Amino acid sequence: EIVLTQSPGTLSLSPGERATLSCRASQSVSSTYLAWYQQKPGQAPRLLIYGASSRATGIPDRFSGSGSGTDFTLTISRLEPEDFAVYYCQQYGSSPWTFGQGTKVEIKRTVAAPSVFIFPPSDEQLKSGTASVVCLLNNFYPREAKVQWKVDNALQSGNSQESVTEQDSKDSTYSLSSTLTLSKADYEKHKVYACEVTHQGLSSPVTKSFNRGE
Amino acid sequence: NPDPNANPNVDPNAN
Amino acid sequence: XVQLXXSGGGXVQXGXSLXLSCXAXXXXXXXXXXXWXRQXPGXXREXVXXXXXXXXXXXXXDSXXGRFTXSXDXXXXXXXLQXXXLXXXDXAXYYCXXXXXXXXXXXXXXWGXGTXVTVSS
Amino acid sequence: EVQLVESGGGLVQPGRSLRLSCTASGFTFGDYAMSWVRQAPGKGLEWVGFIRSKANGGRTENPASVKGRFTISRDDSKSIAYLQMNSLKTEDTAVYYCTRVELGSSWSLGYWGQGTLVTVSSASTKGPSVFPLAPSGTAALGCLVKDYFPEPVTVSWNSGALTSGVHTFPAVLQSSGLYSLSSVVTVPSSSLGTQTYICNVNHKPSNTKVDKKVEPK
Repeated sequence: EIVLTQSPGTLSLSPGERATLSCRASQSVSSTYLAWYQQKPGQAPRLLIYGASSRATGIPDRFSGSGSGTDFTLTISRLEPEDFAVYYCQQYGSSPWTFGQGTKVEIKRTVAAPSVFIFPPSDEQLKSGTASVVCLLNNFYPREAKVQWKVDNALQSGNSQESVTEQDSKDSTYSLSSTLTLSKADYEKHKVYACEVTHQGLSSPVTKSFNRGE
Repeated sequence: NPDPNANPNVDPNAN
Repeated sequence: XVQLXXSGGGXVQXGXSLXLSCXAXXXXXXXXXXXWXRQXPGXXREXVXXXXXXXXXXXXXDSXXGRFTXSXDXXXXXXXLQXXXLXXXDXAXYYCXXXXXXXXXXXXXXWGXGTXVTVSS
Repeated sequence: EVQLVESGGGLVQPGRSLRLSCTASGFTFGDYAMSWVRQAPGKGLEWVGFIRSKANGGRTENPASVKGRFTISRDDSKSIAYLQMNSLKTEDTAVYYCTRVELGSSWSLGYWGQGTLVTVSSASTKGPSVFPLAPSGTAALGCLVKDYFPEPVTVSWNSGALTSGVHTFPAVLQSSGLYSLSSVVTVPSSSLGTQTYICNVNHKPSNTKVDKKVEPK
């Protein structure tokens, strides 16, 4: 099986800039059997370019492609606002057909550190025997961030789930929620609950905590 | 030597 | 272990320019992002700019967008901060830090001693 | 205009079977190879098989991940391509796209259908529990919509009168098989004592309509 590795994972650019998306193959593939697709959130992928030098019908001239053997490139000469999406490369000259993991082209903005808020479980949920603690990272950029739960200074593992919004259409920021879920019994044998947040816009990790029963 | 199983536009079975 | 050394700070009049350097020893830093922070008297360390790996781009704070430029020279194991259109509110001690996480989460484990920048007429 | 419409998707229990249909229009169906591509929620594209035109043998090709489980056929009489899926497991949950393979030397996927969703789960319909994320200058408050199935739930604040600063996070699938999400909103600290904030949660698959008041504490 031929593996297509796309790089970088996320391209942070602005309208008017040049976008160079790479796609490397584990085996040498012919350019005639390589294609590029575009997918916007909630929509089906659409073909952009394929083969040696073929463009799908109705595709603007700013999209172009090149490459030979193992390294291929999709180039957007001047990025338009509608060009911010996910791009997948595909090979079909070897069975099985494979796609790349996808490259996201996102709107670049200035750095904004997350505002961190922590929410203890409500008394209504505690009366049912389960405690959900929520850590909120609001309006931060860029996307990369680290959230770590600490319970009585002990690092938690495997009992939390994260969810992240799409890039906001107004300020181009992300928001992220991390939920720590525990039984009420396990929740009541510890005092300090904290989520530690790391981000490239913070000189030191930010910790928001609460004492159970306050 | 392209892979015939990858090709969907040409019959893999020989004449 | 890793050692960071800032240089290039000094006294400049409003509107002038300075070029800070951050030389790294003890480890090759080509795989890691490098960030600049500054701390004015009585204030906390604030983010200025980050130069991720070559090709992954540079990111900036609102306060320096359009005036500062960060860049890398991996052959010299050094990152630079080009400071234009300086204003007195840019007076601070400037520090560089390595993001020890190759995935760019901002694990700033190693810092430099800092270099003083003073903007006054 | 080339058109591809997928149908036959929805909820199915593990181990059962399900057949997906793709009705084509706007081109000569019998002349083209057809191919199926699926996309797991939040992940990339995976090719799950193609079928050649009958003038080229009409045989199929499948990847190892679904070989012996998925079967692709075609009916040139009615211009319909089928995807027979047997022994469905939860990992087969994905949006399934029907695609037309382009003729010529470079057989790319030229046209795509809008896709149909197939959910492989053994969970039963359950209404959500709505808990307040109480606020403690800018204060954050919100609502936690926990343990519901199936998707989706709609969340609005103050009957839609409050939209600025609202972030409704995408749902996550817990290990129990149920879904959960949060809806947060940032407001000035001064408005906590006077302005009231109510989140409106709707879960039509279980006839759940909850208007939760979030107050400080």
